[PDB]
Amino acid sequence: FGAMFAKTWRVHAIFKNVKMKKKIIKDQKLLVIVGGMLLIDLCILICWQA
Amino acid sequence: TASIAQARKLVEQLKMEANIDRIKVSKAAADLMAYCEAHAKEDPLLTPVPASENPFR
Amino acid sequence: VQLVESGGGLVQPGGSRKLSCSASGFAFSSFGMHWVRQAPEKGLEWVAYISSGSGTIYYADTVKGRFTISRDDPKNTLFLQMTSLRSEDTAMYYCVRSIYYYGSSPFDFWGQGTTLTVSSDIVMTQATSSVPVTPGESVSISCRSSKSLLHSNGNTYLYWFLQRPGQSPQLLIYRMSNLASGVPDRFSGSGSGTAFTLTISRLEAEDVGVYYCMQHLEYPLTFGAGTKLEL
Amino acid sequence: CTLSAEDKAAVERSKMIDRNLREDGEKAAREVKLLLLGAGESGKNTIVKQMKIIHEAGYSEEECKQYKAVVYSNTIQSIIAIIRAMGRLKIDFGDSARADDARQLFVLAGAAEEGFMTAELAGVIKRLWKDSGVQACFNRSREYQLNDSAAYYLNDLDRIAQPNYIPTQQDVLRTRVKTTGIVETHFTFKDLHFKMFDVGAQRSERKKWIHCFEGVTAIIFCVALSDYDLVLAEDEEMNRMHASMKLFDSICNNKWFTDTSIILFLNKKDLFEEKIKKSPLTICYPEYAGSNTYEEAAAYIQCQFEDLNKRKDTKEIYTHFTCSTDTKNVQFVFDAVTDVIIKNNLKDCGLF
Amino acid sequence: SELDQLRQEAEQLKNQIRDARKACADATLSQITNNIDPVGRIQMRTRRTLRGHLAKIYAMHWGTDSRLLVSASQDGKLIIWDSYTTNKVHAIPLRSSWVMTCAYAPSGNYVACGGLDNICSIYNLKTREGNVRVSRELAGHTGYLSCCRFLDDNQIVTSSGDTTCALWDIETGQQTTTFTGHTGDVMSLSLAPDTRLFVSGACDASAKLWDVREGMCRQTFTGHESDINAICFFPNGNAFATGSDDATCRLFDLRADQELMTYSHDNIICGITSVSFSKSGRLLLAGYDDFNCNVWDALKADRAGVLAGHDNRVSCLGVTDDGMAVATGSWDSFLKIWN
Repeated sequence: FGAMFAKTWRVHAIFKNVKMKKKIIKDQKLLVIVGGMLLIDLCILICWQA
Repeated sequence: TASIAQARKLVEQLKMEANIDRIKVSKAAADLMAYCEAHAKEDPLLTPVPASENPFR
Repeated sequence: VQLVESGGGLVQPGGSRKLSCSASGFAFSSFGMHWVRQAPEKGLEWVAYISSGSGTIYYADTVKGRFTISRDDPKNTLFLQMTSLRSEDTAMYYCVRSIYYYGSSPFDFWGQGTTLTVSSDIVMTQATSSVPVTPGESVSISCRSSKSLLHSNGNTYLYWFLQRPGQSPQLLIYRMSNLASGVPDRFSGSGSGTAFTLTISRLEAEDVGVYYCMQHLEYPLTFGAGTKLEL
Repeated sequence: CTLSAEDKAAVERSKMIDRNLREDGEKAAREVKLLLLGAGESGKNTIVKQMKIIHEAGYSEEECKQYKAVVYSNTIQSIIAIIRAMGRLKIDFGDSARADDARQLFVLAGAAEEGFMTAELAGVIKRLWKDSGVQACFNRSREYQLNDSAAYYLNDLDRIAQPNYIPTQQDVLRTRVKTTGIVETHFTFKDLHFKMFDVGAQRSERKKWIHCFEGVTAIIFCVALSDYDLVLAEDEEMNRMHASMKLFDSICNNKWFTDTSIILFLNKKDLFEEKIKKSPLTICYPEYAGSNTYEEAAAYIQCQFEDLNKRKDTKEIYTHFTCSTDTKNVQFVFDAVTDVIIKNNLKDCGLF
Repeated sequence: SELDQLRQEAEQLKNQIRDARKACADATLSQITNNIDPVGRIQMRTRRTLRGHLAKIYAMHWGTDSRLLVSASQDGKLIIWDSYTTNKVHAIPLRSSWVMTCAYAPSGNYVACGGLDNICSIYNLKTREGNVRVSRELAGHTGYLSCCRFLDDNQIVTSSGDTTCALWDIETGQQTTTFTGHTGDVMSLSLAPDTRLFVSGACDASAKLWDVREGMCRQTFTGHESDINAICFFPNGNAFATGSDDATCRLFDLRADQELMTYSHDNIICGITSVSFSKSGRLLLAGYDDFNCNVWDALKADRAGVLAGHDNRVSCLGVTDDGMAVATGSWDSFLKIWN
């Protein structure tokens, strides 16, 4: 679900503002926030297991 | 006529260049080789240097 | 390039006051500022520093908690707000301009001085404090540090200043060998480690005054007492 | 942890410079860069004039602020120009007052700082202009390389001496009329900025200087459809249609611009349509083998230009048929380049 | 008849020059350097990457302290770099973003910037106010400025797309010498380690040796098949090398008055954008439009290495005064300091 939501969040950004046509960021920006969400659930789950 | 005046300037330039000192190319090559050898050790790009010497380490 | 500071006067112990400095003639917002205050019995003492940007501020430990420094670029005005003032705070306060980058001159322009009257690390040392000199003679003076002033980057951070009677200090020499703009080539210096010297080839009437040396290696900044090169 | 007190301050300076560059870059991004190429007297003005016909896109409010900045810059140039012009003469004149030299020093000191307009220095140019000696030396001074607009720098002292400026078009024309090199037109459309670079009389090598402009959003190319029956004046054996095609072929296939969009505007479509019924395209395209009907003549010419593209699978060519009485002519390019930019950024990410 | 007679004289003079040069070609370099030890495999690596430009880089120049660089890109700003700490010391806004060239004054007090506006702007960096301002606008050229180099304080030489070079007196703001005789637009300048002598190249497949004080061309060098893109001196000041759109770099010698060497390979079809020598003159560097820079053995014309890393066309190349490091730049908007 985080991959789905990032895939659609990119679309939100590009369409809303073209003031700047460029800086799409490609693939690299995305794997970052999905890893952020995996990191937060990983920390909550590891503190639970601890 | 401008074409004639311009042709005259060209001939005058050629007359100068046609009358200059020249040397054999074999000597010019020897002089360039000697320069490269004389300064061979002053060129860090051909002679590697240690990190303590390279300001960019 | 001019820096004038006004807003002094006499206060009672425990009170507060605000000093300001009006700048003109230079890119005010690109420069940092120091406050340095001079007590008649002590000489120059560093008070506070504000970065040319924001967010980086240092105070001398003797004023920390009582002094506040701020800058308002839209009005080319520097401020100093002081509270809980004590008799020890009585001094002539100068606004000092400084800019830092490779090859800069960190203490080039000094203001004229505002008097504050209150009713009622690395230590630099010097010898003699008063060498008699006659115009036309050479002069050699020196001072010492409690700490080595040589950084691993190859630079030494020792500055020499001259203050004449009735004038604010002016910079002569920074980083051992570099002269400030307008400084005659009569002045030079050298040294290593913790001991450094200043040389004058010929003592001219314009050279008579009190010489200071200070370090700018680490904070806080400090000054030597000053050597008076009078006849 | 290894830096000196000064080294750390130097790093803060560098970071603040990066901050200012980043802010500048964001501001920099909005304008669309358009490069205008093509044959002389080709109906290019119709494209430009139409953009200029409405005038909605006038000096912007923000642009007006820049103009206030432009006026300050030109006003400083004006006051130094007059005290400099009278101090570099081949023949000197006597001043009306010995005080004028002190005024010159004040102007030169203020101009050296080059900050903003000072009312006292604005007083100097007003007095120097009235002084008959300063005006009298003009006839000799003007022998040098002066700006043709230089008369405005001085003559406008009445208004540019006022601290609160009201900007006008002359305030930027002072430097625009120089017409040196490529000259761009700055305009806006629906809160987008544009700069269209008008290339004319370049000479030299047609394609050598330009390479530098790789990355331009689109190249604008114009052809006048109704002029298909005219022979090129420079070379009486060549029809103008073939000269435009040779330029298109040599520009659109330039290795410097491999996928750079091209927007082709075919002008005078109404005069064209009312002429092909009298003069078949065979006047300029003897190989033409169609009827005298718009859907065939207009499609043939469009096809002939499209067949000049050697990178059909990479560079998209846009075609629009224009006339002097329309509003789609200006809206087309507005939307077309916006779509090109979106197509480009989608290509960059690889989504497309 | 008068025009043809001058053509007849020109034809004989040109043949006499060619014959005089051919009579001096008593050996080829392939017969002379045959038994020199090779330079071997040279592997240069990036030590600094300088980031900040937002546009294609067009100009880059070393300062005389071997520490500072000035660069310019189409974003309309100059940056003064501290190469040791990747710090920005100055950022100078331009009134026109279309920049082609810049120069670092040998004294460090000024820099030059020029371009499509045909005006060379001289900036004062060593100011008291803290900002950087234009001291002079050297207007008077009728074409783009492809190159400018300082000779001394208040003395600069400029190229122009109007095919004429000029020597400017900056303090007075006037031209003192004009150098006419080029056929094509002037593409680049190079100064000898002697301010009285320099060479230039132009879009006419010919390089010319100019006398700064006399204003005369003393030698003309040919052999290129296409326009000259870059020129530089051999470190000894008695020779120079050029690059061109024909993807061949050529080495000329002033006193031999002829070409000595060519540098090419069957698998190179890419143009040359920049050339320089290393401090010893033994390594010849060249940047190409194929994104890479190569390393040539200046005495053998063998390949010694490749400097790969840029993702777009190489626009700038040069070596610091002490030969310690090489800086390059490209259309990808990064600068790299090698070794």
